[PDB]
Amino acid sequence: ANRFTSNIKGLTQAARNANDGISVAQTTEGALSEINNNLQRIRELTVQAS
Amino acid sequence: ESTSDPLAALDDAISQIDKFRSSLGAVQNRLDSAVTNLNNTTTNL
Repeated sequence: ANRFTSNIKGLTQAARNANDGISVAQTTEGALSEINNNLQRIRELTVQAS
Repeated sequence: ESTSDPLAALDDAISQIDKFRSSLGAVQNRLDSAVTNLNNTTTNL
């Protein structure tokens, strides 16, 4: 029973950690999209200035 | 400075402290198994 409840608590905490990693990934992806917008604008500006 | 395998080195402690609790459990069982036949022997004598 003791090893059972140990494994159970560990799996719950691991699920929480995976959710936190998902949050980190979402934040970084938002930042990357924000950068990509400016990159596309610079691309259009270069096409104009060419 | 930190711990190499914390989860494993802590599961070892959990197992070591549970082995003693289990070994102490059978002691109660054998003690009561002795108490019953001891009372029977008292009555018979």
